Amino acid sequence: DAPEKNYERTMAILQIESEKAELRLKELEVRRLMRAKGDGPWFQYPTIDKALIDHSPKATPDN
Amino acid sequence: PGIVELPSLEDLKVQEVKVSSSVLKAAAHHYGAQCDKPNKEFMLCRWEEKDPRRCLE
Repeated sequence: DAPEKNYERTMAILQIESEKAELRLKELEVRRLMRAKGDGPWFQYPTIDKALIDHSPKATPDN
Repeated sequence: PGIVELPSLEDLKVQEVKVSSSVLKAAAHHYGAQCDKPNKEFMLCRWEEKDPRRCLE
């Protein structure tokens, strides 16, 4: 292979791997922030569905 | 937390219906026929306010 081919192929390889490395560091930072704060789509541990609540007038009024 | 607000003992004074339960149960059908409107105003206020302090009148 030519030095041109090896050179520019090395540049493409280095671009792809540097971009994957930056995305891995961002993935770690996103995971840390979403576990700490809990406002992302991840770490959403379930709560009680409020569709289960009965809203009818009950037997006694004070409720 | 906050202080609970209660009505005075003057606001809880009313002429009670001092009869027995058989006197009420004997009269209950005509009582439900005749005393409809204040009773249902009270029970509507009682299920909507959910507070016996807003229902004393």
